[PDB]
Amino acid sequence: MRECISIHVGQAGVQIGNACWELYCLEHGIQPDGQMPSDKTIGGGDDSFNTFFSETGAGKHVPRAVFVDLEPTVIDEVRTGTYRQLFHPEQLITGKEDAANNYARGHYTIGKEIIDLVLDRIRKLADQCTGLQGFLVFHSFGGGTGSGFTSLLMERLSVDYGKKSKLEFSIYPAPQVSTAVVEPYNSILTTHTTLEHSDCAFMVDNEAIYDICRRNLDIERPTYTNLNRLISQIVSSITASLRFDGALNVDLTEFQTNLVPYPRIHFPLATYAPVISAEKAYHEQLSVAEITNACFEPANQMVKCDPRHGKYMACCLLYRGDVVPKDVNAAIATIKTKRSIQFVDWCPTGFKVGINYQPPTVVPGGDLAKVQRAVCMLSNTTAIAEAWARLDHKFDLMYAKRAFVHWYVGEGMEEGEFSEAREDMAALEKDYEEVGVDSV
Amino acid sequence: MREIVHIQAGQCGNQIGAKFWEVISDEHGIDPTGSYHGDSDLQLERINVYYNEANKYVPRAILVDLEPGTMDSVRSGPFGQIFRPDNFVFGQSGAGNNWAKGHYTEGAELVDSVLDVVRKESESCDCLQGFQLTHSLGGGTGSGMGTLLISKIREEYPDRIMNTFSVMPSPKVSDTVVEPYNATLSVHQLVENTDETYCIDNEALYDICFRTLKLTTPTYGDLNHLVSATMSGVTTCLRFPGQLNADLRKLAVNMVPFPRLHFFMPGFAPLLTVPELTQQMFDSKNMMAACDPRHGRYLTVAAIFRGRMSMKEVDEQMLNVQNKNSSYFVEWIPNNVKTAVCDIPPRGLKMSATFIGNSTAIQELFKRISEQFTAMFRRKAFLHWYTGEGMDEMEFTEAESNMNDLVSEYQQYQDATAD
Amino acid sequence: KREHEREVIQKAIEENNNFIKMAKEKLAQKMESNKENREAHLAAMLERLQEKDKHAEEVRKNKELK
Ligand SMILES: Nc1nc2c(ncn2[C@@H]2O[C@H](COP(=O)(O)OP(=O)(O)OP(=O)(O)O)[C@@H](O)[C@H]2O)c(=O)[nH]1
Ligand SMILES: Nc1nc2c(ncn2[C@@H]2O[C@H](COP(=O)(O)OP(=O)(O)OP(=O)(O)O)[C@@H](O)[C@H]2O)c(=O)[nH]1
Ligand SMILES: [Ca+2]
Ligand SMILES: [Mg+2]
Ligand SMILES: [Mg+2]
Repeated sequence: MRECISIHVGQAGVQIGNACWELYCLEHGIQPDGQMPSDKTIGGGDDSFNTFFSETGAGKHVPRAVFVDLEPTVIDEVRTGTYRQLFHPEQLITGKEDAANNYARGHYTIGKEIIDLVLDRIRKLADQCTGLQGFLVFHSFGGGTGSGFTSLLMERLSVDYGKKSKLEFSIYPAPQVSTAVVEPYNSILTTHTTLEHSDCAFMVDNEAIYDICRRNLDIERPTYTNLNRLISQIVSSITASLRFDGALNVDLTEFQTNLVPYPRIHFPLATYAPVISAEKAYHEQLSVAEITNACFEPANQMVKCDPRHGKYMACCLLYRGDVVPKDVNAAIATIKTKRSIQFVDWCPTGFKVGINYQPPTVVPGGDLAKVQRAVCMLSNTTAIAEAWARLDHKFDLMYAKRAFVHWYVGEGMEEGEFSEAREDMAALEKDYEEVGVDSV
Repeated sequence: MREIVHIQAGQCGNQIGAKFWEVISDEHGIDPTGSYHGDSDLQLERINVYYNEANKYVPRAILVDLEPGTMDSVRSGPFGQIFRPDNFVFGQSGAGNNWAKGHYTEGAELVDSVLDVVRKESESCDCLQGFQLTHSLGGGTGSGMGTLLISKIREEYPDRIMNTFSVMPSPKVSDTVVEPYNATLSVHQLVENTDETYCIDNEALYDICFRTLKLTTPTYGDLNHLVSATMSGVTTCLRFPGQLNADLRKLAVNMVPFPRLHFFMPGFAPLLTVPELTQQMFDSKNMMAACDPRHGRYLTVAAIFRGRMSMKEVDEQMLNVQNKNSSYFVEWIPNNVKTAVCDIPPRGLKMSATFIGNSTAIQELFKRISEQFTAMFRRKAFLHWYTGEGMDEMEFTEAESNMNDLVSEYQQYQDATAD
Repeated sequence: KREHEREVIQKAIEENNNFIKMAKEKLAQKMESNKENREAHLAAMLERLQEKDKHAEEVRKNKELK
């Protein structure tokens, strides 16, 4: 049981999936041909890694995964790459014609011709499950496919699987690695359309990931590969709850309970540590206390926000490796003294902690140093709303002059969709503010 | 792959188109016979965009003219026989630098045979992105027949992208007095029926030949080498593995805030250091239009950097151009300058920079033509050549009106603020 | 109490079903209004081009009289 189907949508989604599944295979000892010499249960089993990896009686372990792009390339590389044998051909669906950075194309014009096929592939994967939990959906905010087709997929998945859990890993747009000028439009559009159909989304801000890669890993001009391996680390920390076991492991679903106070406040802020280079790591061991503190340093955050300008409604800490409860506890205290973690008046102010002893893996030849322990913190700060504000403001600058709007109306959309989406985001900003005010 | 269909119409059109096929055939390692003979695999990865495969390669090009001269010239010359012989479509009459003739009378005869070849190429495509047309706006075949083709093709492929390199006329380079008329007529068509027009102004090419390349007596070849350099530049991100603006459509989406204002200003350097490349590129003395960008405001900009250099330097210099002259970039389109890098440089150079601008200074160019048009029209001069083919002043009146409107719109947005 | 328990689980089933249903509706409305809108636009474009054609025939006829 407890299976998770991962869907990777558009370029960012597919390439991040490339990163994640390679990382996973390293973490579980699965070779590029699906063979897992450690597994003795052949063609199946109920092991923890089975939540992400079905098995063939020929002994191949296969990602419970679907890659979907409206355009042949990227995915094609997966088909012709080091891991071409991990996937089976029908898990990699491609189109002919991308969405030209236009959510109206992804959501309607071009996406409608591939959605039923994607849903059939997903169903093929679902029927292979004995007790499916839900979906991990990986996509960019800014892409034509990543925004429009993703929101279409989400609506249809809510129809075909009901209230099954849907979790997002969303690439939030940052000019440094941008590709379209209309990415604010696509972002607001897709957020408004998905808001109702997602239980938990992790926003990863490309600007934050760019900055960390540059300052902590010393990379002149980081690449999508640099970014994606850092990101895959964070994803692995978040999914390690479900892929491994242990007496100190806690299921993300438990954190979810504590991370989503109200259905709409479902955007948690993530912070990862340690991100260092081998050069540095050499002869420098980081202590639990070290990594933990880092988690509270705004620079190691996945989204650019000032948590201090907001209140907390949850703080979950997911550790990995040589971490023991005592050490953690101390750290937490020390921090609580040296730091100010203000909380809303209606939320308990404790920290939920989990430990998987399985130590972190690095991609060989990568830029990250292999480390003895690490932590990913997951918090619910009203502060994340800053990232909405930025987007909203940019959207407004353009929408007031109707700039580029024609490209969307010409694909079927109405100016009304724009205003409704925008109004929804306005609501979302008001909501966050509200939950952060104290009570009677 | 994602296939483009290329069309050459008229003298100027077939000249700049033939140069373009020489230049990018060299870049892609295709000898004059259609055989690949290059080192990198990056030359054949997206070669499907501009070439059909037959182990040989044949430009997906359609050559069109109302006179047999320039097209014979082409069949005869360098890379003359890389073109599918079927794809030469030509009349004998000529068009007499007459817009009415290319658009209404002589061109109408030839247009269906052109569209025939167009179908043959389009229906042999996996996914046709759109069409690219080269032509001048000052003669008759290119100007009038080309715009007629633009309409015909839209009728048959209303969901594809229309793209043109349109040469704007300049007294200092020709003499045909009617050129303003012809231009104003096709600008009219282009406003309505293309998604993106690179405005190659002969005036600027002249000036850059004269007062920069210091060529006292420039020939049409001197201009056309600037042109083929620009065309390679603005097609790089479409012909070579890459991301930013790789499709004609994404280009349209990232560059056309409003559907009419789709008239772009190209620039190229070297006519060095990332700084030198960048500053040369943004100077007017490197613009292929005639307008000074310091007179209006960049709505959108895309830069392409070709060669081996530091991307760190490229990003620093690009942000330096903006942050420094942040006055010439509108504040209601955030992050409107995008940059791409391709490792393969053009021939002869080791580093190069091409630049595409939706700038409101392009109003200057249209304004110039408008003036020249009104001079003659205020005395109905040379109108007989046109009226006689069946046209009515209303048409001229409409076309002049539409272009004045275009200018007025470029000014409005230039004078727009956010708050 | 047993009846209350039956009512609560009934409420849960009904509410999920209503969710799936309202989703299905909203999405069908959207897809259909998009298709109507896009078709309308292309129709008007092709019709503009048709009026362009009719005016070209007008021009040719006006000359074959001069
Ligand atoms: N972090 C990260 N961001 C990426 C990656 N790939 C693309 N992006 C970002 O994604 C945004 C663009 O979305 P894409 O994923 O490229 O677009 P798409 O889903 O293919 O949509 P279309 O091409 O229009 O069909 C830009 O802001 C890029 O910065 C990636 O591999 N890693
Ligand atoms: N830049 C550039 N301009 C050219 C070239 N050849 C012609 N022109 C310009 O083209 C304009 C006239 O267009 P033509 O190509 O001669 O017209 P056409 O399409 O052949 O029409 P017809 O003369 O009737 O056959 C003039 O304003 C010239 O300045 C060229 O090779 N390069
Ligand atoms: Ca097993
Ligand atoms: Mg893409
Ligand atoms: Mg001539």
